[PDB]
Amino acid sequence: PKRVQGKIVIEFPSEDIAEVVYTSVLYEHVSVPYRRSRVNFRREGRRIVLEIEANDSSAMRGTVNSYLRWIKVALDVLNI
Amino acid sequence: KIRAKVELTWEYEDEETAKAIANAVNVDNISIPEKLKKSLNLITFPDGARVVTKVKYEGEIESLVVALDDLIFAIKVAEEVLWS
Repeated sequence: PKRVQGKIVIEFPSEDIAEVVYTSVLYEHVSVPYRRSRVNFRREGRRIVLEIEANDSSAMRGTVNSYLRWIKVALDVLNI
Repeated sequence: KIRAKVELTWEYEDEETAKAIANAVNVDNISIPEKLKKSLNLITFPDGARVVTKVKYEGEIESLVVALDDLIFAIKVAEEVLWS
């Protein structure tokens, strides 16, 4: 499946939500000892920029799943 | 809730595998349901030897998370059949 490049951009309603979600997803990314395949991501204002570079489809599905679901949890709690 | 511009690219050997997969995903694939297909702009297509996927989303991440989870899974079952 050669290389699996993937770019995800998520624009959040506030500049604060983007920080809170970044800060919570960061702490995971900074850990995540098992390294499925490279995922450098940064916060650009209200937006979050994710840039996965994976080895197979399982690695892609896994990375994308984790990172967006972490965003989901962060957003869920953030609006409770 | 959110706006989401997503772009996935999958490198392959030849031009015919990229196509075999993009056809396998675009036509009669069941991993992604019709409701999610009819939700936001999902575009799967070959580009020589890579199978480019682009999505433009607006809504809650729940539907986004699932749409991609389902699509990469759909490419996965596609490579799994091709290479058997």
